[PDB]
Amino acid sequence: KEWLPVTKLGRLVKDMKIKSLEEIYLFSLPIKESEIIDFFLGASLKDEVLKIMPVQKQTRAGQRTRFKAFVAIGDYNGHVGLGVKCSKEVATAIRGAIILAKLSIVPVRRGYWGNKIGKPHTVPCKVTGRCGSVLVRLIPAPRGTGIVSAPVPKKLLMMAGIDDCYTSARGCTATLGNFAKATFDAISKTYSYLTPDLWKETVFTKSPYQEFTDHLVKTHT
Amino acid sequence: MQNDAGEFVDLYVPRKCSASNRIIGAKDHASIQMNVAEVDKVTGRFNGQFKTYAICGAIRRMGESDDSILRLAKADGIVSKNF
Amino acid sequence: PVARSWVCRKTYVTPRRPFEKSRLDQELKLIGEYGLRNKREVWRVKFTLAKIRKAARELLTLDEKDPRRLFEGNALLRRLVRIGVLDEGKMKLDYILGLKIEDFLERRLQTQVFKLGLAKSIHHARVLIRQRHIRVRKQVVNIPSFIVRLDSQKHIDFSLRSPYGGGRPGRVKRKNAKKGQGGAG
Amino acid sequence: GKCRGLRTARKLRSHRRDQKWHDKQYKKAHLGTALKANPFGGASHAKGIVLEKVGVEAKQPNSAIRKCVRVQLIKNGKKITAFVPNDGCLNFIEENDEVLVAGFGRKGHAVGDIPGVRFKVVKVANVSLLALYKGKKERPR
RNA sequence: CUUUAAAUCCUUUAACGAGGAUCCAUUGGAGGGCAAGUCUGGUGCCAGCAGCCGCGGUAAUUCCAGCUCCAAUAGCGUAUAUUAAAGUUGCUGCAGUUAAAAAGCUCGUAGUUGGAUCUUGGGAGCGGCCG
Repeated sequence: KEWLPVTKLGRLVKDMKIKSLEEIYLFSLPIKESEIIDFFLGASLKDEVLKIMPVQKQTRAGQRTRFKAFVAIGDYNGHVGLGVKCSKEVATAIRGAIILAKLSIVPVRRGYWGNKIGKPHTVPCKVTGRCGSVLVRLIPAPRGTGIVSAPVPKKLLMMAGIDDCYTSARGCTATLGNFAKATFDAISKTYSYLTPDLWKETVFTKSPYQEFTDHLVKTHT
Repeated sequence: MQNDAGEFVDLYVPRKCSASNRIIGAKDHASIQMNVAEVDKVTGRFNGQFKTYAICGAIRRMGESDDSILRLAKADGIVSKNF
Repeated sequence: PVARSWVCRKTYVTPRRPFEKSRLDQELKLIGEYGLRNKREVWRVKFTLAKIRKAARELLTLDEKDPRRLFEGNALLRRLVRIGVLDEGKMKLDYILGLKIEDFLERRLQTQVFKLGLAKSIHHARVLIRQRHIRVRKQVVNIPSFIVRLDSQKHIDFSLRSPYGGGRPGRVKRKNAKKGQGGAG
Repeated sequence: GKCRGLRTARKLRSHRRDQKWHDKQYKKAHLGTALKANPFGGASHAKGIVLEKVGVEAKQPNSAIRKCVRVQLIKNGKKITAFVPNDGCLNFIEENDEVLVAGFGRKGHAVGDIPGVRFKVVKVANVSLLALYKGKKERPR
């Protein structure tokens, strides 16, 4: 019944020699086991399906129809992710989309609007993100403004944790897949944006492999 | 980031390329953290300490990672000045 | 040419999205918790809160130590304190942006009357208020939307001309007593 | 915007006014011929007199013959058509009666499967059609 | 009573005045857009509904009626003129290879836009390089 990891990162996270996934993000280690997020992020992770688009292909055996599911999962504290999976059965498609959304989550950072008092409440800068022909930009807002946007991006942002923000979209917002991918790309670049606050030189902490090789050389052969 | 007191609200500080001075994102698998070991001058031996480098994925993708590593090793004092 | 007023002003704005689930859920929850007749009152509260917020933002978007900014901010903060939302330790302009609609509704006459411990239910408090049963500082109050102040808080009770605060009974007790007396003779 | 000179405002304004004038909705709303061709003439409602009752066919594969009224206006004498909205309300309208005609709601455009009809009947013999349907009122006789 | 040129209206106070408190609250909807029935009975491309897609061919969640249900509630629906949505008039701020669109090409008067370079430092001082 106990989870059996595949890669050695799974061994490290299961053996409790690691403390958090923040340094996992810091070292940009790819994640392949979807249960690592479950181990780290517990019952605070909530998922909600967006829409079901039945894609239909035609062959000599007549029309062939299968379903592709869009779901967004992430705790309400800074981690958000999106998943897309297509399967013959709708239920298995939902499960696959949930697994893929759990596998890929990007932490987001929040900032202040002028008066740097309290906890962060809004996007630090005017981030942007474009995929296909959908362009979504996020603008910081003062406290209590809320999330002014379409229902789906509002749901995604409030799932992420950014309570105050201004939005502006352009293109075919009807296509939910492209619009959701664009608003995820816009929110996934909030960390990857050099701010004069982070001009300090970075000290290179030793990689987890270089420090726990003495254990990984004897756990798995 | 700061506040009334001075504590930090950013939940993690990201890395930063030692060559292009560009930070490394979470979902950037092309980034490389390279470790280079130095050699004692007395005889030539491994001591135990090392020097750590970091190169963003863009530099390697464009193809200038080796030159950046060479420059870093020359500046630190590994590669001979005359070369 | 007539000596008239010609001054009128609305007090609410209808939400742009007509049929939303979360908006209706929050409005219904607020009405149920605080006993409101319709969505117009929560809309008017939202409108006045938005006006206060935009005024605070307009004052804040200027430089520090500007005499107009200081004067208007001090006046508005004193008004908010004497209304009864903010506290004595929170007298900064940026704290205006962190107010809640529940903070404005909790200062309503109806909910305050229900809370102070003289009415069974909040609907009972509202129906007592509407039928002219209790007074506010030697003045009979009638409307539950009476925004209670801070100093005018400890001097509200039943009225002298009320059957509950001590006075001549109402319309049913006297009729029942008359019926009993007539039955007795 | 292409011309970005600090002293280029007249050229920009002239180009903008030309491109606004050559449009469609602005041209419709700022030319007298569109209002001249309008049967009402910019009015929301207009009374008329019934000439004869006519039926019309459908357009899409929606076969159902629908009945209208050939109404002649009063202000200008224009002869137009008018759909009777509700079910079996054609019997309520007799010949040569005072009828109030209003547009359907798509700004002088054919709607649905009814070709060439842009209007509808709202009042007949100074009595509302809704009241005549629900039976709240009764047509004078 | 009071107000008022005299009155009505508002407030005050007597005497009455509610249990199914019959002292009885309507307007458009229940396929999607857009909150709310694979309910029941009726006609069967007819009658009709429908701003758009479309619903009706003998099991209609969309037509005609009953119960139930959702929205604003002394208010609600419809037509018109107009504004934001329109980054579909784009000054901020739109497009021109293939979806609408670069004159066949060049010269050229108005209009518009125009390369670099002419000014600098010290003296004393309020003070912990600079306020």
